[PDB]
Amino acid sequence: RGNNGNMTFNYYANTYQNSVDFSTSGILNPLGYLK
Amino acid sequence: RGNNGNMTFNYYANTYQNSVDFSTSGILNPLGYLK
Amino acid sequence: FCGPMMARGKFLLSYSPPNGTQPQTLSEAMQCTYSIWDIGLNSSWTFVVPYISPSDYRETRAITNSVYSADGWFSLHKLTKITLPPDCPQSPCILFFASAGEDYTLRLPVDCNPSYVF
Amino acid sequence: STDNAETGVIEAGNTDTDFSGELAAPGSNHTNVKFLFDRSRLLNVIKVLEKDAVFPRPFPTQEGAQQDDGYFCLLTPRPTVASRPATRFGLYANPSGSGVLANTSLDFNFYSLACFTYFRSDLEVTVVSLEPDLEFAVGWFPSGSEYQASSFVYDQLHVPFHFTGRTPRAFASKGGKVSFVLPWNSVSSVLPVRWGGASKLSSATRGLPAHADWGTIYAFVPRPNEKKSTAVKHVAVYIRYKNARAWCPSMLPFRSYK
Amino acid sequence: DRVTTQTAGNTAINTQSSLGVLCAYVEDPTKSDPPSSSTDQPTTTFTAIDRWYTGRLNSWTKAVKTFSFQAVPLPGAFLSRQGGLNGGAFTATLHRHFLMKCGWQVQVQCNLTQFHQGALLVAMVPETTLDVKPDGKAKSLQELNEEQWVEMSDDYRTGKNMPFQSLGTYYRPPNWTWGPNFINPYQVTVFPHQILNARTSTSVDINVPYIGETPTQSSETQNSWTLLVMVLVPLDYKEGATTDPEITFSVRPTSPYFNGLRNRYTAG
Amino acid sequence: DRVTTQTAGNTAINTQSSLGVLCAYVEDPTKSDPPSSSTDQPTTTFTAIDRWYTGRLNSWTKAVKTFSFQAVPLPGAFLSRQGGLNGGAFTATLHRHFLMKCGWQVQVQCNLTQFHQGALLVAMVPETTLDVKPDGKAKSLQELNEEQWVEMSDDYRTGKNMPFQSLGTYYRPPNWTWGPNFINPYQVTVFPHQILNARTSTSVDINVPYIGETPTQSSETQNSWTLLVMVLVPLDYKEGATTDPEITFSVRPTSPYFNGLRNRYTAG
Amino acid sequence: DRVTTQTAGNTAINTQSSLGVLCAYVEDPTKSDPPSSSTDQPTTTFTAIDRWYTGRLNSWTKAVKTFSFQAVPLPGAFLSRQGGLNGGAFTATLHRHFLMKCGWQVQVQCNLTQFHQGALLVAMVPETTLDVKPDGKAKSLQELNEEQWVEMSDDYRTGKNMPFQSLGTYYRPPNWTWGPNFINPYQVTVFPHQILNARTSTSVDINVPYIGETPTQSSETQNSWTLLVMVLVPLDYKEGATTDPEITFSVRPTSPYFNGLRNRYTAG
Repeated sequence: RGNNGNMTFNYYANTYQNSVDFSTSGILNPLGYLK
Repeated sequence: RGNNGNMTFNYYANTYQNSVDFSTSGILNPLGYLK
Repeated sequence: FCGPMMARGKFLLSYSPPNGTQPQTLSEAMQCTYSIWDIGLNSSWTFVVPYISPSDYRETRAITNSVYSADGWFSLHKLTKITLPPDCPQSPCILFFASAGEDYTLRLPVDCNPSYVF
Repeated sequence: STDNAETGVIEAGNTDTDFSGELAAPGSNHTNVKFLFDRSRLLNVIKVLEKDAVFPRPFPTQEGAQQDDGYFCLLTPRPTVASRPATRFGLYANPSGSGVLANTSLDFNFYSLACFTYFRSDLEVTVVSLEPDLEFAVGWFPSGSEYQASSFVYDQLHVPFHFTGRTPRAFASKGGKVSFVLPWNSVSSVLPVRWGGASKLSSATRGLPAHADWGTIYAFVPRPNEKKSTAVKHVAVYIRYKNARAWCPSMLPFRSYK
Repeated sequence: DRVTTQTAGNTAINTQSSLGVLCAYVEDPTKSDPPSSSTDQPTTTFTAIDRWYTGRLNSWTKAVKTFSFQAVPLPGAFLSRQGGLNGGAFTATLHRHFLMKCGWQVQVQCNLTQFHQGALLVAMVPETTLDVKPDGKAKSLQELNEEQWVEMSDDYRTGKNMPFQSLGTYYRPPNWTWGPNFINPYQVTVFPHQILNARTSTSVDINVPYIGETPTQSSETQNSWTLLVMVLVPLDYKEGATTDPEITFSVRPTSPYFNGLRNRYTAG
Repeated sequence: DRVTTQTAGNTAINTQSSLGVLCAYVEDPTKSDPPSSSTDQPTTTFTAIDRWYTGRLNSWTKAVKTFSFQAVPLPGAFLSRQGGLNGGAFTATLHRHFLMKCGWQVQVQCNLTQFHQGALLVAMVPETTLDVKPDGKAKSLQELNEEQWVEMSDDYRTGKNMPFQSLGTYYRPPNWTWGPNFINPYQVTVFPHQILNARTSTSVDINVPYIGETPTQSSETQNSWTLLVMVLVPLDYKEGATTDPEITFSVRPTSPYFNGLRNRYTAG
Repeated sequence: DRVTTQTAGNTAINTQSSLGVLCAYVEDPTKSDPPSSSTDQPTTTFTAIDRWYTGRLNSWTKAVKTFSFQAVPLPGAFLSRQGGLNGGAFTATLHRHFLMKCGWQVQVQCNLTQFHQGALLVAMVPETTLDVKPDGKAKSLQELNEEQWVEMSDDYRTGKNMPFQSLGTYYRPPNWTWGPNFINPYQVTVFPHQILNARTSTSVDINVPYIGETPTQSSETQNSWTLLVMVLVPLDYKEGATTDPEITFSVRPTSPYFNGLRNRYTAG
C-alpha cells in the first residue's frame, strides 16, 4: 500500500504504474536467531 | 453525515479521508437523570 | 555488568513518574516502580519503563516541558556495595542499552533535523 | 528480568514481565517502511538550460575546461557532487575564492532514517519553478545512459537535440509544474545506502557505487538557442519513494553532543 | 550446551563457553542459490574449501580506549593475508574467478579470566570501508601493525574521512563534513553480533548469509561483510594477572559460488 | 421518598427532605473502566476511601448579593483542606500517585426554615479556574475566609480575569477583553445541579462521572469538576429568625483509579 | 532454580543464589481470613501496598562478635523509618487504623565473595522486645546508628533487662534475675530462618503468616514478628578484599486487614 488512500480505481496497468521483477523460472519477524 | 450531500462515491479510503480511533480490545436522550 | 566474574553486589533500578522534585534517596526510589538486580552467573538485567501517562500518546520531543513530553526519571542506585576478592580490579562498569518495548509504537512522521551534516 | 546481552539477542518485554500491568494497544503503523518513505522531499535545485549543454567532465577536472555546471541532477538520496556520484558530502563554508563551486546534494531526511544497507523503490519526480511565470521543460535519461549534446538547425535557429529523443520530456504550461513516476532502472538490484566495494579493478574509489541512481534530470527552456536570456533561472526537484523496500539493519547518523 | 565443536572438512573448532551461534536474518544463513546473473556453470563448494581458516588480530591492552577497533574485510583479509589468514585452496580459487558469492561463519577467540574485566563488541558489518585509509589506499600489513587499534574519532563517526575522488583544480575544494560510511559507535549492536565479556565467555560465534547490491560480486573488490572488533568497556586487572590477552579468529566461507573462471588475477 | 440515608464505608449521610439524586449524563455515573493510557496495574477503590468526607463553606447572610458564589475544586479542596476537608487515606493515596481518575457524589447541606426565603444554585461545573486569582495563584485558606463569597463581576462574566501568561517586554501589553473560562450566571443551570430553595429542602445531591480531555489526569493539577454554590435569590427573614445559616458539604470519590505510584508529592 | 524474581505490584526483587523461600508453619502463609473480632468491613490489600519495601541495616565488619545482632520490628520499622524504611501508602494506611492484621515476606541481602568467610543467622522471631531499651523506651535512629550491632550479653540471655514497671518506694526494689523475653542464642534456629553463609548465597528469604494473642492487633503497638540478623561465625578475609560488606532487606506485607478507620494517629 504505502501512503496511498486510493481504494477505488487504477487507470494505468500495474506493469506501467510500477516496475515488476522479471522471473528466473502485524507479525514482525526477528532479524537475528540464536542457535 | 454532517454538511455533506455526496451520496455517490468516496475516492479515498475511510482511514485516509478521516481519522479513526484505535482499538483497546430523532431520539435525543437526557443529559441528566433524577434518581 | 562488565566487571570480573568474582564480583558480587546488588543494584536497585527505579522509575519515578513526574513529581515536583526528582527523587534522590534510596528511600524515595524504593517507593516508585523498581526492581533489585543481583550480580551473578547471568550478566544482564532488562528493565521495562511502564507507560504511565494521562494521554494515550506522548510527545517524542520536549519542545516545551509538560506532563505530556517529560515522564519522570529512571535512576540506578547501588543497593549493597560491590564486593571483590583480593587482586581484582576496582570500579566495575555497567553497560546501558535502550530499546523499544514490545508494545512501543510511533505516530506522525515529522521533518528531520539535518544538523548531522554540519 | 534476568538476561545475557552478550548473546546478541534481547527480547522486548512489557510492564507485566517483571511488574504488574498489561500491554498498551497499538497506536499506529507509521514506522511501516512503504508508508514512511512515500512522501515528496526536496532533492536539489538546478539551473535551467537555455542552449545545448556540455555535460560536466569526469574527475579530476582541470582548470580551463568548458562545461555547464549546476544543470544536471542525479536522482539519488546518496551524496552527489557536480552531477556525479559521490562518497563524502561537502558544502562551502567559505564561498569566497577561486574555482567553480561544485553543486552537492543529499536527501537529508532519507539518511536520518536510513537504518539499513540496501533500498529500492520506484521514484516519483516533481519539478517546481523557483521563478515567476516560467515556461520550462524537463528532460531525463536512465541510469547508465547519457545526455545527448549538440543541436540541429531549423530556419537558421539552433535547436538542441535535448528537445527530441526516446526518453521522457515533459513540457510544463506557463507557470505550471511537472510530475511523473519513474521505475527503478539501474542495472543493480538494489541501491546501496552505504557501500564497501569498488566499481573498477584499477584506480577505483572504494565505497563509490557506479549506478546507485534512478537516472538524471535537467530542465530547459522551450526556445531556440538564439532567443537566449542573461538571467539564470532555477527550478526545484522533488522526489518521492514509491513501493519502498529496505534490507539489512544499519546505523543512523551520529548526533553531536556539543 | 556451552561446550561445542564445529566441524567443517578437515577442521574442527571447540569452545567450552559458547553463547550459541548468532544467525543473521534467517534461521539457516547457509541456504543459498546460484547467481541469476551468470549463465556459466558455477564452481560450488568442494571439501578443500569447506573449512575454517584461522588468523590473528592485535592484542587487547589496558591502553586501548572505548570504541577503538580492528576490522577484518571479507574476503579481503584472505587476499592480503591479514593476521596470517592464508586461505589455501579458497584463495587460489578466488584469484581465478571474476565473480564470487558466499556467506560466512565466524568465531572470535579471546580468553580472559574470572579476575579480568572488560568487554569487546564483535560484529559482522555490512558494506564498510573501514579497511581503507582516507587517501583511498588499503592499509598494509605494516600499517595495521603500527597502529594496533584504530581510535574512534570525529572523522569515523562522521564518514568525513572515507575514500573519495578529488575534484580537480577546476573546482574550489569543498569542506567535507559527512559520509554515508560513517560509524555511530553506540549503534554497532544493530548488526549481527555477540559481546565478548571477560566474565561470561572466551569466544563468540556469528553466522551470516550472502548479501550485496547484486546477485553476485567481483572477487577482487567486494567487501559486503566486515568482521568488527570494538572495545565497549576497557580492559582492566590487578598486577600479577596475565597482561595483553591475545585475540584470534576463525572464518569459514559458506555455500560459495564462483563464476567466470580465468587465469590468475594480475593487478593492472 | 424524601427520607434517605446513603451509606459508604464507615459513613452514612441522612436527609429528610431529599429531592432525589441528580445523576449527570448517564443513569449510573459510577460505572467506569481503567484508563487506557497507563499500562501499570492501577490501585482501585478500597474500603478506607469508599466514603463521604465532610467540610464547611462560608455562611449565607442577607448581605450576599445575587450571583455571588463559592467554589470547591475537586480534588483540589482535598489537597488544600479547604473548609477543613481532610481526605484521610484518600489524600494520602492521591499524594502518592502521578495519575488519578474518578467521579464524585456530592451533597450540600443548608437548612433554613419555613419562615426564611432565598435560593442557592448548587452545581457541579466542568473545567473551571474559579479557585484561582487573576494573578495565577490559588486562593489561600485565609483569602477565602476574608472574602467569604466572590461577587459576580464583569471580569468573571467575561473571563477577562482568568490566569494567563504575561507576554514580556518585547510585546505591547494587549487589552484583555475575554476568556473561555467565563461564567454566564444565567446559564449555570445548564450543568448538573439542584436548587436549594429555603422553602423546599435542606439539602441537594448530585452524582457525576469522570470527565477529562484525556483518559486519566495528573493528581496534583486536575480540576475537571468544581462544586459551585451561587445565590439566585437573596436570603431574607424577619428579626428574631436565626441569622447567617451555615453551609456544609459532603463529597465521596467514586470508582477511583490511581496510576503511577511514587514517593509523596513534593513541590518543586 | 537459584535464579528467581519475585514480583509484587510495581516491585520485583531478583537473586541469583536463592536457597528457596522458607515458609513458616503452613505451605502458604499467605492464606488468611478477616479478623472475627471486628464487625466493620475491613480495608484489604490494594495494589499500592502489595509490594516490597526496601531498607538498610548496619554493615558487617570483622569486629562484630559472635551472637551480636540487629533487629527490625514489624510493623515498627515502618513507623520509625528504621534503615530508611518508608512504607509509602502502607504506613499512611497503618497510621489511620486502630487495628491491623498481616503476614510478611522478607528477604535479607548481603553479598560477600568466594574469598570471604563468615555466616549470619537470619530469622523471623515471634513476640520480642529486642527493639526496646531496658528503661522501656524504643531505641531511636541515632542510638541504632551509634551501637551498630547489639552485643549478646548475660542481660539478653537472661531477659533480665527487658522493659518493666518500677514498683515504687512502697516496695523494696527486688533483684531482677530473669525475664520471659530472654534470648538463648544457641536456639535461634528454632524460628523460621535461613543462614546467610558467605560461601553459599548472597540472600535469604522467609515467608511468615499472621500470629498474635488475638485475631487482630493494635497498629501502633504490635510486634508479633521481628526480623533478626545475628552473627554465627565472625566475618574474615585477607587484606585487599572488600571490607565492611553492607546489609539490606526487603519486606512485603501479605494479606493485610485494617480495621477501625480514624484520623491519623497522634501521640498522647
